[PDB]
Amino acid sequence: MTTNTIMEQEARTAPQKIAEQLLANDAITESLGSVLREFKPKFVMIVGRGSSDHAGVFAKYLFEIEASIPTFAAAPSVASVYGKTLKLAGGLVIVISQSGRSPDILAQARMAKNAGAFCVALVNDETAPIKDIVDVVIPLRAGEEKAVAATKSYLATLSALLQVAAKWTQNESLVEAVNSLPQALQAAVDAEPQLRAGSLTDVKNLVVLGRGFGYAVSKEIALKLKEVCAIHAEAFSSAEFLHGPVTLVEKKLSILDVCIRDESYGSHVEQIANVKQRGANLIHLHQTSADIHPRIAPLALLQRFYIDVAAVAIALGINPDKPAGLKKVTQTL
Amino acid sequence: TTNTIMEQEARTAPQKIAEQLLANDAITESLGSVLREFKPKFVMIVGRGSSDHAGVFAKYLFEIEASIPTFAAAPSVASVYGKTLKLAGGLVIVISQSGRSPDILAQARMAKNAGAFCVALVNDETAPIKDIVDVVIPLRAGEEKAVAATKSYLATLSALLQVAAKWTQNESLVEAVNSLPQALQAAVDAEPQLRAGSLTDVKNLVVLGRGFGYAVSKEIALKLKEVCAIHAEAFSSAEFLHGPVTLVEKKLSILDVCIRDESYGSHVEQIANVKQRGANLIHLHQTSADIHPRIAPLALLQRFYIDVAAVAIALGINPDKPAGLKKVTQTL
Ligand SMILES: N[C@@H](CO)[C@@H](O)[C@H](O)[C@H](O)COP(=O)(O)O
Ligand SMILES: N[C@@H](CO)[C@@H](O)[C@H](O)[C@H](O)COP(=O)(O)O
Ligand SMILES: N[C@@H](CO)[C@@H](O)[C@H](O)[C@H](O)COP(=O)(O)O
Ligand SMILES: N[C@@H](CO)[C@@H](O)[C@H](O)[C@H](O)COP(=O)(O)O
Ligand SMILES: [Mg+2]
Ligand SMILES: [Mg+2]
Repeated sequence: MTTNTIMEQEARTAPQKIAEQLLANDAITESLGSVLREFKPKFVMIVGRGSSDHAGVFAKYLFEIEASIPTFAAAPSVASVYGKTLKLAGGLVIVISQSGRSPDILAQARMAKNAGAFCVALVNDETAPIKDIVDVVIPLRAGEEKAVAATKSYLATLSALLQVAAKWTQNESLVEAVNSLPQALQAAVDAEPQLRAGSLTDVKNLVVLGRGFGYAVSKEIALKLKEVCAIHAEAFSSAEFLHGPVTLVEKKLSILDVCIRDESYGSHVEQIANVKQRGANLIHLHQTSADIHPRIAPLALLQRFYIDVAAVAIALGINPDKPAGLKKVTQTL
Repeated sequence: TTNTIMEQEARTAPQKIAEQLLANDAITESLGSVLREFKPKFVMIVGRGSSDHAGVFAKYLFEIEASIPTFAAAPSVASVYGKTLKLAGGLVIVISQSGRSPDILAQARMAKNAGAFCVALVNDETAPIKDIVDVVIPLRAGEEKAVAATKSYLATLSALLQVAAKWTQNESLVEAVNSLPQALQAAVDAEPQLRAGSLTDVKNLVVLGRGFGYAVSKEIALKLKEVCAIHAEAFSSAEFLHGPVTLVEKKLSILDVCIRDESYGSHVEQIANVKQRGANLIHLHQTSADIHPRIAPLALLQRFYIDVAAVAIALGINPDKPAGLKKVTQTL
């Protein structure tokens, strides 16, 4: 252990907290799976903000590939600004929020409920008012997240999503992934650090490249780089990065590679090799063990990153548990 | 007033779109009736680059005017993971200027096999996409020779607006579409809004917008990277306060996309907040305050394309052939 930050401490508790969540939520997720197999959602909409939006992106890849059901993030403004009600009959809406207090999220949830959608909430604060809007609540059980930059609550969200998907689809491979998840996270905590501040010193802008599930995690990494290091980081698809943004490479760009060993490995590696040939300076992040389930590695890579980024934060003089001008509960419309 | 191909193409947009809307009236009328019969449960937009940002615009357009959930597809599910989805009863719109990238043809194929209704907004009418989808809506922008798209993006948004007008039959959208050419020409004739001096020595900036303004902010950020080599990133003014605002405690350059629609009040309040937190702001307003609110973003973008070609040339970048970029990019 290096920094004395609340963030690192919370990150290191994530594996046990996730184990406890899967135990406590096995029954509720079994029942949600049985409800969903009968209901047959036409689509899945994800309401979030912050790291809960990035979690929504992960859920998109998860449910499209494992459940074959189109999944997307909602745009709060349609409800909260334009006062519009969408046609959501027969759709599944999942509200994601550690705090469950933001007005625009609560407005979207309420509108979705009024539209006849089935509404599921992944919440960490059981006392949040979201519980009075949604149909079923799945508690994240991460306990209170005191640092401003989320760690344990994000991992708890992805595990809840994975567990819901495992129970719903009953794909035994996904079931195996969720069952192995606590051990893969613990292994990730115990591995050697992967990211160090020295690689980032004098870097004010960055591009994070990933593919598929790796892209979903990349969105969260760029946020933490912005949130706790004041580095303008941006997440891209390694496929979509070559449709315009690669010109930034020619201006000496610093790219962080989220290499996840799932079925998008060969394409991602080939795209990264192309970008390398185009002259970029690459920092490679990877899952900590090559003996992890392809669906669980995204989370293993994130565990290591959260611990190592707390130290990069402290090294750059930023306090990751109280970043400048930020709050744990952020409220917008 | 540079002699770049980008600027020449950008300045033809009002006339090209005027011809397009008339030429596409019959096909969009029929598509409208078909969609009113079909009753799509959702809309899925397949694109990459400026065709994705156009997809974001389509999301706001169809959700607010048609109450139908709209979202961008993830190509990789089909192309990299080889997975298919259940799209029976859904509308799929493939948007692509070239219509040739393998990742979008793969997604289009999978969507068609899943029973989705497939519409293509394409500029090359001799492109593979026409052999997959159920209907092609020609963008009619003419040949786009510069690498950074201008007329073809506005033509995409005009086609989307016309399709929405025909489907919903909302009298307001009909008035907006009829007024579109005049608003684009007015935007071209207006005073420049973005000047190179504001960008000198700026390597990274954030474009903040809300609703339709956000959809256009994504395109603006893309053009700033592709054409000024500036690491620009677009955010919702609501979503910026959930993390990235820490970047404002460092001196950070923010481009304000200010649309006068239902979003105006909240967005302005967010822009004022970031200003108080010390950001350095460059304001991009609509060029006329009597333009229809649903076509205001196109007028602002129209002005931006002309201004940004000159910013590029002033920044020493050739906007017609950016460093290491082709007009047709294929990634799978
Ligand atoms: N604290 C930030 C994450 O590190 C922030 O982006 C946060 O996730 C956002 O405000 C959403 O919070 P919620 O999940 O409690 O709704
Ligand atoms: N889908 C995300 C972008 O990739 C998200 O930031 C999105 O822009 C946001 O949901 C928009 O919210 P708004 O409509 O309330 O601005
Ligand atoms: N929705 C967009 C991001 O805001 C889009 O660029 C997206 O990231 C892309 O379509 C993902 O492509 P992939 O599934 O092939 O990685
Ligand atoms: N030409 C670029 C935009 O100016 C690029 O981002 C482009 O939009 C992308 O490669 C997709 O091309 P398409 O629209 O022809 O499919
Ligand atoms: Mg495309
Ligand atoms: Mg927005």
